[PDB]
Amino acid sequence: MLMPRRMKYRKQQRGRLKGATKGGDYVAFGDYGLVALEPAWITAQQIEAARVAMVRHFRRGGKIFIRIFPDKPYTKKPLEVRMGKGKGNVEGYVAVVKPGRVMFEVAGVTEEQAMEALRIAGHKLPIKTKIVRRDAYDEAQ
Amino acid sequence: LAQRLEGLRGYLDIPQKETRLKELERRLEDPSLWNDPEAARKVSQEAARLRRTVDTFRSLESDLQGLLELMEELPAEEREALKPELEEAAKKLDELYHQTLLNFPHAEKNAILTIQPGAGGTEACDWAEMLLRMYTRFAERQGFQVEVVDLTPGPEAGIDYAQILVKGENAYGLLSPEAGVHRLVRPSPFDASGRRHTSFAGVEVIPEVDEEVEVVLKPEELRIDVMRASGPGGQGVNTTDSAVRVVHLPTGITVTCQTTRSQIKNKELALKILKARLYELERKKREEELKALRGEVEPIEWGSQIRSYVLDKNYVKDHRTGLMRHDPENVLDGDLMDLIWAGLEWKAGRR
RNA sequence: AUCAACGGAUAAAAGUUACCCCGGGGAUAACAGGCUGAUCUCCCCCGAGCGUCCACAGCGGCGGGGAGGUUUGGCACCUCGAUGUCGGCUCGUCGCAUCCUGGGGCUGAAGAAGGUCCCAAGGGUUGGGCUGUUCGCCCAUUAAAGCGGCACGCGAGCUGG
RNA sequence: CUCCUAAAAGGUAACGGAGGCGCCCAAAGGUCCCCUCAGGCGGGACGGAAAUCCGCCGGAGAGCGCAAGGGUAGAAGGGG
RNA sequence: AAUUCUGA
RNA sequence: GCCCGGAUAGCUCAGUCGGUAGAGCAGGGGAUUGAAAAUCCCCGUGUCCUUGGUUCGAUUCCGAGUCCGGGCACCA
RNA sequence: CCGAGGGUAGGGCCCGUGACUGGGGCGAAGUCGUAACAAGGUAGCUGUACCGGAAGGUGCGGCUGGA
RNA sequence: UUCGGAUUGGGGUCUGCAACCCGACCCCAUGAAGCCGGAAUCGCUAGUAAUCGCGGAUCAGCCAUGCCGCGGUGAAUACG
RNA sequence: UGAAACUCAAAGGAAUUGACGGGGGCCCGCACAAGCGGUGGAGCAUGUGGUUUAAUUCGAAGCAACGCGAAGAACCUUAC
Ligand SMILES: [Mg+2]
Ligand SMILES: [Mg+2]
Ligand SMILES: [Mg+2]
Ligand SMILES: [Mg+2]
Ligand SMILES: [Mg+2]
Ligand SMILES: [Mg+2]
Ligand SMILES: [Mg+2]
Ligand SMILES: [Mg+2]
Ligand SMILES: [Mg+2]
Ligand SMILES: [Mg+2]
Ligand SMILES: [Mg+2]
Ligand SMILES: [Mg+2]
Ligand SMILES: [Mg+2]
Ligand SMILES: [Mg+2]
Ligand SMILES: [Mg+2]
Ligand SMILES: [Mg+2]
Ligand SMILES: [Mg+2]
Ligand SMILES: [Mg+2]
Ligand SMILES: [Mg+2]
Ligand SMILES: [Mg+2]
Ligand SMILES: [Mg+2]
Ligand SMILES: [Mg+2]
Ligand SMILES: [Mg+2]
Ligand SMILES: [Mg+2]
Ligand SMILES: [Mg+2]
Ligand SMILES: [Mg+2]
Ligand SMILES: [Mg+2]
Ligand SMILES: [Mg+2]
Ligand SMILES: [Mg+2]
Ligand SMILES: [Mg+2]
Ligand SMILES: [Mg+2]
Ligand SMILES: [Mg+2]
Ligand SMILES: [Mg+2]
Ligand SMILES: [Mg+2]
Ligand SMILES: [Mg+2]
Ligand SMILES: [Mg+2]
Ligand SMILES: [Mg+2]
Ligand SMILES: [Mg+2]
Ligand SMILES: [Mg+2]
Ligand SMILES: [Mg+2]
Ligand SMILES: [Mg+2]
Ligand SMILES: [Mg+2]
Ligand SMILES: [Mg+2]
Ligand SMILES: [Mg+2]
Ligand SMILES: [Mg+2]
Ligand SMILES: [Mg+2]
Ligand SMILES: [Mg+2]
Ligand SMILES: [Mg+2]
Ligand SMILES: [Mg+2]
Ligand SMILES: [Mg+2]
Ligand SMILES: [Mg+2]
Ligand SMILES: [Mg+2]
Ligand SMILES: [Mg+2]
Ligand SMILES: [Mg+2]
Ligand SMILES: [Mg+2]
Ligand SMILES: [Mg+2]
Ligand SMILES: [Mg+2]
Ligand SMILES: [Mg+2]
Ligand SMILES: [Mg+2]
Ligand SMILES: [Mg+2]
Ligand SMILES: [Mg+2]
Ligand SMILES: [Mg+2]
Ligand SMILES: [Mg+2]
Ligand SMILES: [Mg+2]
Ligand SMILES: [Mg+2]
Ligand SMILES: [Mg+2]
Ligand SMILES: [Mg+2]
Ligand SMILES: [Mg+2]
Ligand SMILES: [Mg+2]
Ligand SMILES: [Mg+2]
Repeated sequence: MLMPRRMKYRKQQRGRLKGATKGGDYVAFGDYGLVALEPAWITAQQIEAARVAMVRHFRRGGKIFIRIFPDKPYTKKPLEVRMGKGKGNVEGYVAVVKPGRVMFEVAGVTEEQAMEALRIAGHKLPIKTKIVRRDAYDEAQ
Repeated sequence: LAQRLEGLRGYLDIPQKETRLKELERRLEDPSLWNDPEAARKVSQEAARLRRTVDTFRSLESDLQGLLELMEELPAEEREALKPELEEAAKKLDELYHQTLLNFPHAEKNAILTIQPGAGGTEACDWAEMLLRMYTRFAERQGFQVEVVDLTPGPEAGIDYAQILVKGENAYGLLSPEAGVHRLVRPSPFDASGRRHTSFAGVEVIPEVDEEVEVVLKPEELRIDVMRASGPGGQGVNTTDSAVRVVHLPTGITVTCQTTRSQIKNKELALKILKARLYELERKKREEELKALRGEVEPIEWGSQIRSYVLDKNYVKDHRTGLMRHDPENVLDGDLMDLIWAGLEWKAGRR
């Protein structure tokens, strides 16, 4: 679950994934966060299936920040149909994700529960992730 | 009701069984398999609570004129110290007595009465309509949201069918003993010479339960084979596993399909049928359950009544218990809280 | 001029062929192989939660990673101056992802019985009823009545339902 | 015909993504002279949350017969 | 070209 | 799966160039009846399936969606 | 030779039983209409024929237990 | 409408211990629906119908426009 | 030609007395017809069904119950 409620075009091209995030490399919300190491399209089903994995772990606790949003229509041709005859129909939605992107980040919880509620979510993702805590980049002087 | 409640509860019986609990309780006979322990203290509390019952009785019995001094002395405190233990008492007096009755499965649900006119043709169709206004007004003034499901205003007079929702707590537990046959004796307002005939009716009552409809089947719940279809097709039909076969292991019901040449679309049509034929076994058992919730009685003919009503001899004899009031008119308009309790007492007695 | 099949064959025109024919094509489908592995089969990660108690005796929500090349597909690479197509019969042989039998760890293993995973093909893996059937269901057994690959092995070996 | 695909000239395929055209105006055309929007905020009989008024602020987000795009008030827009 | 009226 | 045709009052169904909305039935209030039917006056309620758009305005004209109705799915 | 009896083959009668099906009796209340009894609201009934949800209808001839 | 007097505001008299529910009157101000009534449907044959006013019982008062009486004016039509 | 199981306390003939007939003959009543004035419509009074309520006390139910018990409900009455 988690898809846009609009967009000007129902289907869009596959595009390409050339490394290094366009932004969202620093953690600007919570205490600890989760960052992607390898490029990939994360699915709506995955984002969610990790957001809950997160809460459920530390039930009735902090606040979770999801910083990636599946706004790319993913398509697929029906089964047993042959090539051509127009573009497949929408399957679900994905979010583009390149190396360095801080996807998630938790707030208001112990590092004990952070570096765990994340370790679990990580297993729900199609890629390799790494955990981080606020450091170098901060918005100040 | 108030003065009588005690007796019919095991008033003298329970206070003897009570110590039978603690009886086998003590002496931990190799307390292996856990069994009575659960219903050990809970069944116990029931016991010494017959004292809290005789305390709220005594505090409410020593209360009969527990205001004879308040009829002579209004301002004080030595007379307002047991009272904060007397207001709460007239409360449990009702509690420990109606929380001993409604003490069964699912009663707190919203009920659903149904009225079908028994024998007596048109009379019964009318007497039915009256039995309708009754519970309605009752449940109405009783603080219960009443929703009208059906109302089929029969041929000449009265109705043929009626079904209504009883929105509230313990609504079912209340309007439950009502479930059954209700006879009516009075000269037939319909008959020519206003002669005296008897009328019969049926009043079923059930708890509101099912609201949704889910019938999803896990993969392991079934089995899917695939073989070469039988029929026309030359090389095709001969070298392809177009023919599918879904089998639902639990029910044993199986479905096969070689409709189209696609193993795939055939699985589809297959399950499509399988489901359909699974809900049918789902609704066949979905009603052999809820229908056994109507009772095992009520032929709705003569001699089946469980409480008659007369008007040319003003009274209402409840055959079930034996009770007989002399105000049919009052009963048929609300007055029920009397025979409802008793109705239960009679019933809950055997459980 | 809906010559709109829009650079517009005649002013003027639809079907059928299993009764068919010739010229061509592996430039192009149906079989088999090939490449791919969505589908399929098997395996694994995470650990919500079930299991009276206890995440892992037996289970595994949401999600995630693979393997194999049995199935349904995608593609259209050899073959259209021909690679005979289902099932049965006969003859087998190889795999292991083991149905028996031999070993072994767990168990929610008292014992006898089981369950689950590990090791291990040496050898075994029945007779019938129905259907062309493969597949299935059933009868009667058994230690067990395994699942596959061999052009879904085998028609210059047979059958031809 | 309009955009994208199309890799910053032009061009560029696919039974790729998404829409329009087979008309229309005697003024919706020439020219000369004037005029300037949509909105938002307050004020106002009937008055919606836009009818017509008044006042500030509004550089173009309005308008341009119909699709899209480019263009455009220093007019292609509005009026005579 | 105009029905029906149960059952003490 | 493809291609047609649908959805409008409680049921069965009309309707328009884009502003409107209906019939028969059921149903409510009256009338004859001893009391029902029949019959006789009086009645009304609808996003015109959903969700987009065009328009100044959409039941209506286009995109899409859901449910139902038809017709095809052939050579191997 | 005959022979109780046993076996073999085909018949006849009766009893029991059978998915389903035919119509019947009964059943203090259903649904449909109202055929017959009063010119029963087309007088009725009758043998037969055809027809129809159902009583019933209609045709031909017969009777009056009707006018 | 100088028709019709509902409803309502305001001011008062009286009975009763007491009139908010719930009294009858009085006066100022309001002045509504109603332009002769669908399907239907009632009474009366002569001092009757129609029409006008008075009395009594009840009873403190009074929700009487009711009921029971009294007289004043005084019709139409009846084939069958 | 021609049974049975089962089931009912009757089935049935004639003739009485009535009631009834969309049978007949004869005959009455404001029954129709002839005619006049109303009701159903409107506002108000009152009775009742109904609903409501703590209670809205009870009875009357076609004609022959509904301005009927009530020829007088503020508390009395008055039964709720
Ligand atoms: Mg949101
Ligand atoms: Mg690079
Ligand atoms: Mg019924
Ligand atoms: Mg029904
Ligand atoms: Mg064929
Ligand atoms: Mg094939
Ligand atoms: Mg030409
Ligand atoms: Mg042409
Ligand atoms: Mg061309
Ligand atoms: Mg041509
Ligand atoms: Mg042939
Ligand atoms: Mg030939
Ligand atoms: Mg031939
Ligand atoms: Mg030839
Ligand atoms: Mg040839
Ligand atoms: Mg080729
Ligand atoms: Mg080639
Ligand atoms: Mg192939
Ligand atoms: Mg080959
Ligand atoms: Mg999973
Ligand atoms: Mg292969
Ligand atoms: Mg293949
Ligand atoms: Mg190629
Ligand atoms: Mg070939
Ligand atoms: Mg050759
Ligand atoms: Mg050859
Ligand atoms: Mg192994
Ligand atoms: Mg053992
Ligand atoms: Mg065999
Ligand atoms: Mg055979
Ligand atoms: Mg083999
Ligand atoms: Mg083969
Ligand atoms: Mg053959
Ligand atoms: Mg042959
Ligand atoms: Mg370019
Ligand atoms: Mg370029
Ligand atoms: Mg403005
Ligand atoms: Mg306005
Ligand atoms: Mg110009
Ligand atoms: Mg000009
Ligand atoms: Mg008729
Ligand atoms: Mg009937
Ligand atoms: Mg009768
Ligand atoms: Mg409809
Ligand atoms: Mg209109
Ligand atoms: Mg109509
Ligand atoms: Mg009506
Ligand atoms: Mg009526
Ligand atoms: Mg209407
Ligand atoms: Mg012999
Ligand atoms: Mg027999
Ligand atoms: Mg007959
Ligand atoms: Mg008849
Ligand atoms: Mg007749
Ligand atoms: Mg008739
Ligand atoms: Mg005949
Ligand atoms: Mg006929
Ligand atoms: Mg005749
Ligand atoms: Mg007053
Ligand atoms: Mg008049
Ligand atoms: Mg008048
Ligand atoms: Mg004889
Ligand atoms: Mg006789
Ligand atoms: Mg006569
Ligand atoms: Mg007279
Ligand atoms: Mg009136
Ligand atoms: Mg009495
Ligand atoms: Mg009353
Ligand atoms: Mg009075
Ligand atoms: Mg009193």
